[PDB]
Amino acid sequence: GHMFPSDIDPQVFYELPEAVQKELLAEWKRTG
Repeated sequence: GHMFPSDIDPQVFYELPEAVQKELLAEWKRTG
């Protein structure tokens, strides 16, 4: 992983559905 947690590499995060990406932005914004 890079520019993202530790596992998720940028490409793998963007291979997630756009609505999952959004929810993870809210998860990160509700944990930091």
